[PDB]
Amino acid sequence: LWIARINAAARQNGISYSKFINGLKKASVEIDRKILADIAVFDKVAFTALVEKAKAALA
Amino acid sequence: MKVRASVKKLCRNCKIVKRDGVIRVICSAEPKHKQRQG
Amino acid sequence: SRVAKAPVVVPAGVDVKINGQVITIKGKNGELTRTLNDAVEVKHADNTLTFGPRDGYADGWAQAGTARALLNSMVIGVTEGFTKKLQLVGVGYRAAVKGNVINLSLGFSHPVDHQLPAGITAECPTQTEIVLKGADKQVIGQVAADLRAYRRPEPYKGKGVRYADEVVRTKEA
Amino acid sequence: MKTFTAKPETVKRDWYVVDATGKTLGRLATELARRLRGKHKAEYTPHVDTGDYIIVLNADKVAVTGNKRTDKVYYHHTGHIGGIKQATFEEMIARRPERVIEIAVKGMLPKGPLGRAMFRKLKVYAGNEHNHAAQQPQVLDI
Amino acid sequence: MIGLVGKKVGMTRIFTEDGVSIPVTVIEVEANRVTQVKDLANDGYRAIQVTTGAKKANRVTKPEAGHFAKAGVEAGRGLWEFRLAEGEEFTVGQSISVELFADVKKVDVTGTSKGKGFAGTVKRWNFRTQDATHGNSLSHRVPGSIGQNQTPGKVFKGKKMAGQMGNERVTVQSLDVVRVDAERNLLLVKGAVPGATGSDLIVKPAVK
RNA sequence: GCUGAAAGCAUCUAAGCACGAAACUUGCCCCGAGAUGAGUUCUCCCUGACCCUUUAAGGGUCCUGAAGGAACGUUGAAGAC
RNA sequence: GAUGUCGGCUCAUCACAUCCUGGGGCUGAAGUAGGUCCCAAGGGUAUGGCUGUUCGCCAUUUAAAGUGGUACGCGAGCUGG
RNA sequence: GUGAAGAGGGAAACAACCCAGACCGCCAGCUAAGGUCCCAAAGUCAUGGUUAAGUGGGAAACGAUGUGGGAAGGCCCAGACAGCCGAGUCGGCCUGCGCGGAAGAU
Repeated sequence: LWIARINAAARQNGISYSKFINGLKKASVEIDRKILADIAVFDKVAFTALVEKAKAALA
Repeated sequence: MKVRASVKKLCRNCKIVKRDGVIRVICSAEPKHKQRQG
Repeated sequence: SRVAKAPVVVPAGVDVKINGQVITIKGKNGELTRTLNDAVEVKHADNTLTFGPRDGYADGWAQAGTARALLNSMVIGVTEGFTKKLQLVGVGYRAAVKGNVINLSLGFSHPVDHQLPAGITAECPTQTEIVLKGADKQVIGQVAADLRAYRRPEPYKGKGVRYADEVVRTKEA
Repeated sequence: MKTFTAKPETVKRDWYVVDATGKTLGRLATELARRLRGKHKAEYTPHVDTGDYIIVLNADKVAVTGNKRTDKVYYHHTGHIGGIKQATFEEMIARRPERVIEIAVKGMLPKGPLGRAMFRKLKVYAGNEHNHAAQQPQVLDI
Repeated sequence: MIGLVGKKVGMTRIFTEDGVSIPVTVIEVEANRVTQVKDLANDGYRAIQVTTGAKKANRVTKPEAGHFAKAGVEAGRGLWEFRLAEGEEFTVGQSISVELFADVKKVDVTGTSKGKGFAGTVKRWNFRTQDATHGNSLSHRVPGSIGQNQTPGKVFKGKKMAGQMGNERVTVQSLDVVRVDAERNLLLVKGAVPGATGSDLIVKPAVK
């Protein structure tokens, strides 16, 4: 369930689940999927910040 | 018509054609040479 | 290819119009319109039409050849025309013409009437000869075949309806 | 803490309108089913309905590849002994153009009461007009 | 075209001057009054509704009374509908009489058949009877076998069994018209038609 | 079968056009909106006052009882009931 | 610590490797009648003498008297040769 | 070697096949076999080729100018191959993917 929700949230900012996870791994963030889904549902500014961090790491 | 798994040229006036996925032999001299593969 | 590499001359007294793939030709004997396949490009320079393949299709040259032949036939027919001849063999067989209807008597117990389409004329020199005139090659051929279909030539005597220049083989009992 | 779960008494839903002219049947049906089920929202919940209402226009102008216009066969059985019947894609388009898209989408949805309730939010027409102007649908490009 | 609604009277015969007897059925056809006209814009098809007969006032409800009063006709004993072909027209309040069949040759007749109640297989479906002697044990008019075995292990839909017979709709096709009498409101056809004495019949021009 | 290239000829086919069977879809007869996707058309009937609270598709008292239906009786060429 | 079994009667349902009717190609196919191969499952496809017989021989009919699967269909449906 | 006397994941359902040997609890993470359009978790990812048969998603001897790749030969601007002038034409060998042979009973 957590993974499905994270996919839905990431494709709205313009990336897919696999690339997003790879970017977080390369940026050295260690937040887990439970907390990521919580933030995806209850706080969207922070999720956009995280997605930008992942994109910058992948660039 | 002759229905066979082996169709060949039987004289010098025979021609081999392919129509709608089927191989056929047509002759302008002998009506007995008409063949159809099936 | 080798047939698509020979331009078609457009003699004096005929008119051509091209819109995308729809081509129209007019002349002293009538008018004819056609739509070409979406792989051929046709160009009118000064006095001839040239045919070639587009880019992105795997069978351009065959389509070009077909288009060349079709347009050549169109040009010929819009000035000169096309004619066909039919002959009748047998005892009691006969034909006649009224308006655009051909009446045939061919040994049946009921009459046979054939209605010609638009653009084809028929005449009967003798009681056992038919001559068709027109401007469309395919239509003339189809009408001739339909007329022949009623009674095909038989192998033992040769009776029936035949083309003027057809060789009909025969065999013995 | 415990994970969030949606509640059917408070869920938002929107109205969309789509055109089907010159589109591939399966590649349209995938998106239609995805949005009917509601997999594009972060509030997705397996046992709740969180989808949208979709209108489809011009259903008799869908496209297929290959020789499928003459070779795709639909079967069914009547319940009497010997009663097996079949139709072709062309005959279906001539008689009942909406059933093509309807069957295609129905095959891709969950089997059960919830899926049967999901199917009720799809509205298919064979032309270019509809009578749902009071719901103010938005144009969706797929 | 359109048809009429009639009542079955009985059966008799007609003698011709050259010595032939013709069995006939007598139908009483009174005036048919137009009550409603249905068109494409409002309803979606083209038809007329008609009534015939009489009914006592104390057995007509208010809805029926209003429906009749709108058209301006009296109360009959029923309402029937007929479809219209292209090029036909009628107006509310019009009356149609038996002279509509003046130049018709064959008709089709529809009615309700007589009732026979619960029936068996010998009578309902023409099953054969088993032997009356030679050791038979309580199985004289019984149906026999009704299936095969473990494959398929059931009974097929549509099997022939016992049950209700009669009392349903039936049509008879292409009956000759022997006479049309307008003064006495009579139509004489040749043959037999479904129903009993005193029943309602629908008569139409032949379709084949 | 007609017109026609790939393959300067030929070819019913690759692009186009025409015929062809008691088999398929209709045309004939019967059922059919529980078709939960529960459809359409015509006609008929109902036009009163108060209270309470936790205030809402809320509970109660008095006055009123239409259109129509059911029940009972005499019954049917309708019926096991 | 039980799955009743040969033929016959009553009642059927499916496949096509087609007995009749429908559409075609070749013939050492003049006509009428024939031989061989391709398409086609809508409908229809005997009564008697002998024998427990399925078969089979015989007498007289018919457009024709098809070949197979269904616990060698069918005994909580019949008979008991 | 496994089952017998062995649970978990995969092969649609499938003791004996593939991965892997369950002391108890957790709404933490990484991988194996197998997979990433929807039923149903994860690439409608990137570059270069082949197939037109729904081949992929049943089956042989044999038959055929289907369509890609390769190494060699014969004839020809001295005019060749086709038909009645002007640029090529003929037949064998090896090889990748497809086409016919292909008829059954709820």
